Amino acid sequence: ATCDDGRTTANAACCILFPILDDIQENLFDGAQCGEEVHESLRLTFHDAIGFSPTLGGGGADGSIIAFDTIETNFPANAGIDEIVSAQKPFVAKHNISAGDFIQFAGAVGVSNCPGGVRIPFFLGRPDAVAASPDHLVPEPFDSVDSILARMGDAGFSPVEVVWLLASHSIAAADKVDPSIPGTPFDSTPGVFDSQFFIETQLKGRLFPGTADNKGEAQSPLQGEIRLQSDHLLARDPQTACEWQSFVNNQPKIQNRFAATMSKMALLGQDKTKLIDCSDVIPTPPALVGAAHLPAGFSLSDVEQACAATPFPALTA
Ligand code: HEM
Ligand SMILES: [Ca+2]
Ligand SMILES: [Ca+2]
Repeated sequence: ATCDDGRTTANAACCILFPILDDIQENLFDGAQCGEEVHESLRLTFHDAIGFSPTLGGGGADGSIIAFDTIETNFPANAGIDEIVSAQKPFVAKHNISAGDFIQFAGAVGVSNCPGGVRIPFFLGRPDAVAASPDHLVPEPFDSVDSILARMGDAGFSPVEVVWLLASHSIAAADKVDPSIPGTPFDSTPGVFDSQFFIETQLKGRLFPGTADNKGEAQSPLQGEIRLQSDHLLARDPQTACEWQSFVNNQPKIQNRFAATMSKMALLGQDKTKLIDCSDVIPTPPALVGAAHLPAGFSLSDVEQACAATPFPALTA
């Protein structure tokens, strides 16, 4: 189909997305940058979608975190999410897509601005949310591996798929974990969707980048980096460690797994056969240019190798 401005998409119902695309690139993502707003919108896709529990309810990826923000932003795990909820809500009011569609569309458009990134499959037509998420469904950085895996498992994600989704932390920072140092990233390249997160989490903890007593925070291997206790443990746990290491210097696998598992997450609570495929509306991400590396001056002796099956790859630094 050819839309009114002459841009093309496989399914005509998708044409309504193009003015929305233009609006968010300019006015949500500050001229299509891979910065804070993109990172925040990617975090939002998960805090919306993970509100899904067979036994308790919640409609998963349904826009409930905006529609019922009064409720959901009261949950402690949603700390700091109010900012991006407030930024996104006028876009939803202005345009004519559901909040659930908008959150996933904005997260996919956002990721597409990041070098190394992917086009996450995107489906149009989610109905408005009809219920708030139950409380206590969002993993916390101070939860054990067992508890995180059980929560993620309850929502339909195997332990490997939890590792796959956590590629998100390659383009990510913390403001609330240590409020003395807001915007400290999880990896050395928060504007690049790459394997640095999986490399650098495997390093020995050395210091705290701000204060030393924060709940959910592990020692970081670098002054300019923050480490979550959850990432620290998952990189090291027998359940997830070999999969975590499998991503190191393996950008093709990161791309494939992250796109597929993000699509599954975007569709929690939904039925893709009732929706319209609009994946071709997502912009083409830039590619990587620079090779995966240990931080300069670090070596293999700094890595806490946790995969018995396979030695940590030999990377230069
Ligand atoms: C599975 C267990 C997870 C835990 C314990 C966890 C924990 C966290 C924490 C503590 C922060 C920092 C919040 C702050 O202090 O500002 C964060 C940020 C972030 N999270 Fe995760 N997360 C998990 C999974 C995910 C998943 C599955 C996604 C996929 C979309 C994701 C995407 C992000 C992104 C992109 C940020 C950066 C936000 C920003 O820079 O504005 N996380 N997460
Ligand atoms: Ca939801
Ligand atoms: Ca990165």
